[PDB]
Amino acid sequence: GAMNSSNYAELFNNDIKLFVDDTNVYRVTVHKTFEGNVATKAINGCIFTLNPKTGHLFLKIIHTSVWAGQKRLSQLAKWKTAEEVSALVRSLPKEEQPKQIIVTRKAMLDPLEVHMLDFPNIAIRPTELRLPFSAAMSIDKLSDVVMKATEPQMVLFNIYDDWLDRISSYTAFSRLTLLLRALKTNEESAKMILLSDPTITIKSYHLWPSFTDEQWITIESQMRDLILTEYGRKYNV
Amino acid sequence: MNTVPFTSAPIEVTIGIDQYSFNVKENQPFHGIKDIPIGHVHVIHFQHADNSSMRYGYWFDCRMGNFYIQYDPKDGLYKMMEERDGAKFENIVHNFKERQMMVSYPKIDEDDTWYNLTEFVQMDKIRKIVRKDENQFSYVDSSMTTVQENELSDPAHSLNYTVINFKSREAIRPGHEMEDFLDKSYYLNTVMLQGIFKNSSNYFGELQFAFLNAMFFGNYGSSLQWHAMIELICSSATVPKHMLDKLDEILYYQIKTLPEQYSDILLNERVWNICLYSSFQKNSLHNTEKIMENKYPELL
Ligand SMILES: CNC[C@H](O)CN1CCCC1=O
Repeated sequence: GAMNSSNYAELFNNDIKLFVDDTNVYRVTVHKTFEGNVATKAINGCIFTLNPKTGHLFLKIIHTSVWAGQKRLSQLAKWKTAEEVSALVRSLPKEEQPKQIIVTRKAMLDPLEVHMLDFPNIAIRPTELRLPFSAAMSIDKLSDVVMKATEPQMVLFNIYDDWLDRISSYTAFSRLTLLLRALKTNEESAKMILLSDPTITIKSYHLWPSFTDEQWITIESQMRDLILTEYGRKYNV
Repeated sequence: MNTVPFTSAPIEVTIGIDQYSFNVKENQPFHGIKDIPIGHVHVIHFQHADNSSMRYGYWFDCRMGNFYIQYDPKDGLYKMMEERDGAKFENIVHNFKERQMMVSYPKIDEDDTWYNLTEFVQMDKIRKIVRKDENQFSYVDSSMTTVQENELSDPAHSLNYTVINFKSREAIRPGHEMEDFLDKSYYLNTVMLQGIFKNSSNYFGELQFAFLNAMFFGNYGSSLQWHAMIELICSSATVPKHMLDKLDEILYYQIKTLPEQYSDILLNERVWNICLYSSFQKNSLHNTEKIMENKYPELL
């Protein structure tokens, strides 16, 4: 059934599973037309498919040409997401295929179930967690590859960089969700925290800065402050 | 007109015959039902006075044999049986009529209700759904499960209806996933109508039989089947016009006949609101929508 605070440690056991987040698949800007009506212009999107144990991210870039001539794009986006996830699974060797796929939005359940009918033993699950994966496009390197794409493309990343050399996947996921929650609540502040000190750089093959253990504790504490603050700035407390 | 005699009525029971019913007291001198219209299937059904649990009954067609009812004190129920000695049967019936020990099938001349509820229901199809090939009549009761319910336990006592499942490979063509899930026309017209049912008459007959088993026996799996068969049509964008017109009539008479007090358990809010107000056919069931809005506006 649904994934929640109670069964949270299941994410870090040895059953292969993937989170799928579709919130950045169909992206638009809204603008005025010369006649003063409103129109949308699509921009490139991405499916965010993440193994929370290993950090492997399958970033399927959605080029705006896929929407050309199509109607009801928000509905189509869910089915396109399920089509691409199903194609990813079929592309993986049997021993790499997931045993569960957890969708971050319940509207993905039926599209993914229908696309995965060939895989009756892969469980499709919702979650009660309010995960911040929409903020993935606030990670500069991910946003850059999505916006530069001229055609459909899949790009592989490790969203944990090398953290698993020193910390557990439970702890790595907690750091990831804290960073992303911060970036979602106040992107400018979060990004200032991460890059303030110019002596700490991002390796070419990494997404985040090369913090020491002690610096991650400081960083993590600065993100928590940010989140509580904005939670006041928002609710006045 | 045909007759179903009763050997006797040893236990107090409410007897149904089609949409009619009457009470018989313990050891009351009751010897059956006469004037049963030829040309239709019929159902004779029972609810004991002591155990309202298990409604049960028998689908039959008097053109197929001479049938009678006899209580079995070991199995504790009224059983339908066939009399092969046609002379013994005519003699029995004539004696019971002369002694006026039979109730008359109480059909009003104007009244087409039973025809309208059984228009497409055939005894040959009912016997394939309910298997006991040695009898020409078919037993059904409140507890019997469907093949589909069993997949999700005795197969001899099952209802063999066609299994309808919108999230199944049978329903969804590879590469048409979104198309086939949001518009079920493929599944209705090619899978269910042409390769399984064979024509819309077999389809409607199974849909009518499922409703009648839900209404008369409270058979839950039959109710599931009835709603699935409605929803498959309403969720198809491409339906033959004659089928939509006939469905509106079928459902109108079903809703008309439903006991006002059982609508809470026999009508699925989600299916009906979807079918009448969201589906491709939301504007195609005028008679059904009108009676539903005037009889059960709460459900909607
Ligand atoms: C006994 N199962 C039969 C299914 O429910 C519908 N079918 C199959 C062929 C003709 C017909 O009416």
